[PDB]
Amino acid sequence: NPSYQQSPRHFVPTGMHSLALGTNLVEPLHALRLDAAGTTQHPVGCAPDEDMTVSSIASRYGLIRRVQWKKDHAKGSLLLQLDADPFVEQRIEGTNPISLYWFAPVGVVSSMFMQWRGSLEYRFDIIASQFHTGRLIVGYVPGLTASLQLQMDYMKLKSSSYVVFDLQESNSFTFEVPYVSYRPWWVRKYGGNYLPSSTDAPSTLFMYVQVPLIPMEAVSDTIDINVYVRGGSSFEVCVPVQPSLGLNWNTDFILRNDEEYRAKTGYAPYYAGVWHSFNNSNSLVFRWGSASDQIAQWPTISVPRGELAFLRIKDGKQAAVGTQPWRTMVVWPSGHGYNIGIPTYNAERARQLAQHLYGGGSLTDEKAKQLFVPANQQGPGKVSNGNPVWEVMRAPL
Amino acid sequence: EESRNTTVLDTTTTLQSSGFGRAFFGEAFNDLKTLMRRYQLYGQLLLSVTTDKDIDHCMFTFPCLPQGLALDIGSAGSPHEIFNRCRDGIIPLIASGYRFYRGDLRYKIVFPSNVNSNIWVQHRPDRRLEGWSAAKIVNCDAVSTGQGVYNHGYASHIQITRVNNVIELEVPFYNATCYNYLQAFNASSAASSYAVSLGEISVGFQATSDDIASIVNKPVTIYYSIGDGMQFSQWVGYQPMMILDQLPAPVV
Amino acid sequence: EESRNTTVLDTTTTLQSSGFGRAFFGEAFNDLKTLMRRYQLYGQLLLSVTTDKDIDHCMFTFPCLPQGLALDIGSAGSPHEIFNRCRDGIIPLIASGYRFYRGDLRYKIVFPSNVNSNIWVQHRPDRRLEGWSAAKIVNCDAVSTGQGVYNHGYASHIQITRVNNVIELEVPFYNATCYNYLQAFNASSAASSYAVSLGEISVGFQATSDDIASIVNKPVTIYYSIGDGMQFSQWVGYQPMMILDQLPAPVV
Amino acid sequence: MDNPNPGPDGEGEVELEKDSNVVLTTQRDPSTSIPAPVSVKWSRWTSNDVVDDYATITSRWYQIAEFVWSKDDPFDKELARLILPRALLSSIEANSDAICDVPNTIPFKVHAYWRGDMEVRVQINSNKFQVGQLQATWYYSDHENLNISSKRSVYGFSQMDHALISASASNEAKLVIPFKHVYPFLPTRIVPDWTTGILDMGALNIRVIAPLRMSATGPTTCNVVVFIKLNNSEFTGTSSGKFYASQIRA
Repeated sequence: NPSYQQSPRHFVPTGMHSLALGTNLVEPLHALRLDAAGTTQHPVGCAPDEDMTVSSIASRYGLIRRVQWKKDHAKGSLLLQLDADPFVEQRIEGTNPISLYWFAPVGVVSSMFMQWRGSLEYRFDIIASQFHTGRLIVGYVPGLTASLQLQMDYMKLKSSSYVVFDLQESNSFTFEVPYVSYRPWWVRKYGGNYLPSSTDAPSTLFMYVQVPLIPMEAVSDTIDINVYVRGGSSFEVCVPVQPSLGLNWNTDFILRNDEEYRAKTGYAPYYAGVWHSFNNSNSLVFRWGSASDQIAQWPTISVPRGELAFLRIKDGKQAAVGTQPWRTMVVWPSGHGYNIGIPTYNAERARQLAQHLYGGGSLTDEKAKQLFVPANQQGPGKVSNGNPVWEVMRAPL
Repeated sequence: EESRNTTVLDTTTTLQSSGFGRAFFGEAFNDLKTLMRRYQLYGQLLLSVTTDKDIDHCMFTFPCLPQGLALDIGSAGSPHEIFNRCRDGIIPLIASGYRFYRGDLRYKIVFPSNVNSNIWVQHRPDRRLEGWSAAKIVNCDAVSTGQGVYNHGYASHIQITRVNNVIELEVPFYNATCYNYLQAFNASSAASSYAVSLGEISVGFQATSDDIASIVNKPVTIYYSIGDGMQFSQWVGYQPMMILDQLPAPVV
Repeated sequence: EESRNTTVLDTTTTLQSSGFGRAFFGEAFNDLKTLMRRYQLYGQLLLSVTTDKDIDHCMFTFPCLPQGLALDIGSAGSPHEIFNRCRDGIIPLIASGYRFYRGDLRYKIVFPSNVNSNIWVQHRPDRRLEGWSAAKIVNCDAVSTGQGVYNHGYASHIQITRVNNVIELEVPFYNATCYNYLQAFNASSAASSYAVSLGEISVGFQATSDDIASIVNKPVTIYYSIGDGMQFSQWVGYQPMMILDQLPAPVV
Repeated sequence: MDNPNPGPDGEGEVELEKDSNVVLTTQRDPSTSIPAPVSVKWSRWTSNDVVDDYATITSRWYQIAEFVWSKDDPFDKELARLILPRALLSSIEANSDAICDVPNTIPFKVHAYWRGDMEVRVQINSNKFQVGQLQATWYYSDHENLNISSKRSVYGFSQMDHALISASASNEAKLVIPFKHVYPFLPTRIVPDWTTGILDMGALNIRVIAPLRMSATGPTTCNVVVFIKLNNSEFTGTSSGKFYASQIRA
């Protein structure tokens, strides 16, 4: 035991390893693995065929639009004008309140990233018999603000970059959309649910019919045209942020309308029960926990002067169980700085107590204390299912 | 074919490659795997004691899979605002794009601060996930099977909340499979049920019921990331998305 | 021209160079960049819960820029004495001298001691600063957009207040720009708004509302420094100064 | 080039594809689409018991589905969500005769477990003046994925690699389908750990990308037929055929 008298290192604690970092950085762990040198392995038939990469995903077409193309489209006719950003779109005509959308793989892999740049590629499969013949422009106009999105026609389109194509025998091509913008990268068209900071697209694609289709009588008047999107050779994305897209695995959504009334967050589930600071434990009040001084707090009801209010739950199944389900309540300040909720037998007693408390009365008053539910009614004391909504009954005083 | 390109109509003069931000920000974002390892919120809960728990009872148990837990908006009265609003995430969004996976996960559970009590964490490779329903965090009730209690053989670890209240993990790949399912799972084969979750982690406090009252309705957020060894396999196209900025406003 | 010198009328015999204190104090002060990295007070606040916050809600959000936040003396009744008295600082004073910048920032937020609760910190490169007004720390209210909540993709970090209550940061340069604006900003172009802030950091406690009462009106001071990689560009002369010792006395 | 000279023979060359004792022809180049790299044999890891591919009979081409594709079918309209190892058996049994009758499928009657690459050709005979386009897409273990009912649409299969069958060209769609499943072997009957979802690798499905279009007096129907080779297979675990149960009706 030589003594080690020299001064100790002086380090600063932190509670946690970095969450953001994810590359050139060893990240220590409490492995639940047995061997400490063990690591997952891939037997030769279990080998990972797919090299996950933004480019390996971006370089896959997904059908994104399906133009119809009738014979009687005159030479000027528009077929589509989808924006020249990866977030090209095809809404599903669903019954859902919040409609789902198809995306190109580039349109999903690029939603995860704040910024993108480089060429896109729209393959066009002009589905036709070789006996169909026609010609169509597939132009690209840099710098079109949405007000200029209209006023377009194929002839203004010809002024800027475009590509004529001749449907005859070969019936497919692949226009490669240019990246023209003043910004070296380009910001996401959408965003995490936050409308400002949603820049619109750099430029717009167009596809007018330069020479109208001229079918034989024995073949169809109409030709389908599929528009596929693919990340180009130079397509690339940088900053990772919140995806602007969510999976359809669960399309439930919950509006936070303030009109319905409910206990403050973290104070539910609650059950009727005794509490020593209120009526000396003689009378019921909601509680979010068995321990002392754990009464549920409640939002202050907005009562205009000269009126009164008392609660009634929308669903009697979710009310906390006493001797009877507690569908009725009167919310009043406890004098401890928070609004306790006082369960009552019925809408009538609740209305009466409400008449008292807004009537210049107080909790200590005998006329009120008669209206409070006695402790013996506590019963099993089952908790309310979650944090159930309370409709606010209102009456003139 | 899908990736065929019949006749390119090039207009572009060649654009400078940026190396995915390597030439600007100093860091490539090319490999999507290295982004997969940024940590993500995985689940979230308010602890809810029901039965008078002993030292051994697990407080909650959740299956541990890359796909992400079935999304839990929460009850209409008390939404978990992030999943309600910031739908799903990144890692599940990319897990959407492939059909099989074979790899580790990491977790880094963040326990509530006010509590002092010790916390154990089992991993349970044995357990089968039983359909996409009940692929969610579960608040275990009264003990009736071995599911509700600490178990001897299963790999485990015990954070001391007093020293640092965020146990960090490395759930390993233990399955008798080539590689597990990765989309949502409805369980066709009875033996398909072993083919999804890496295991079935269980967190549990060692508090006696007298002290367990401090713990009630204290948040316990959870994180996860795919753990380096992860390797998704077969490509599968994205199911329809739902744009987030288009979600309804709260309305005043 | 500005730096021209037509006809020097030297009287001086040459004075010994000191190397900017290198010959005395042992350290050069020549490079102003290395002084820029001494940390400075950046903002300051008393936490103010309004809505019944959930685990996910951000407690406050501020844009993160070298220019310094728009100076906040505070209300006439309750001044923040340092900005009231010690006007601005060093780093903003030198940020006054240049017109563009391109670099990192560091922060080292100092949370209140009495609170135990875990604390997360988002960085949000997406957000545009919207004019010099509302270039200040903001106490977010009820959730209505995604602005008010934790988000999945955005880079983040989570200090455990119990272990050490000062998260330290490295806000990086993510903009699709050559280099950002550096003076005060009134937003001419709509796309000029992406050309100022590095991002839009958001700090948020994970406390349930029952515990959030401990947190109210507890100070949260913030620091910043330019982070080594910073490089201001075009020279621009100083706007008029206001001498500090000449500021009025409190008057007994 | 550009010098047609049709004779009694007709004009073009006819490429073949012999296997065991079944040759079948396509005038057109197949639009091959291969979802995965070829499988490793994997009998090594899970079978002491005698293993043997039956190359001389399992690898023969044999029909599993055929269907009319009239102009009445709307844009996105499934024609056939074939399962594959099952449809090879389910179609035979649907045709009112036992699996034992058909040479391709006798080893399934016996061996408890199957593995191995599949081949699927989706031949068509649209007239040259018709306009339309099938896609043929293989989707691994579709049934396991409950949200597939939403994905199962042409926008959603066009993202993964898939064959295209233009009705103008009457193109034939080859489709190699190498084995990939969570478990290395597929059982051919009820087995101790699973019963339901027997011998179900996944599903071929042939959504329409463009409905047939034609002159009002033109040829309405367009028949399609789907052969399936079962090549680099291997069977293991010999077992009595009385245990075998008829495949689920689908």
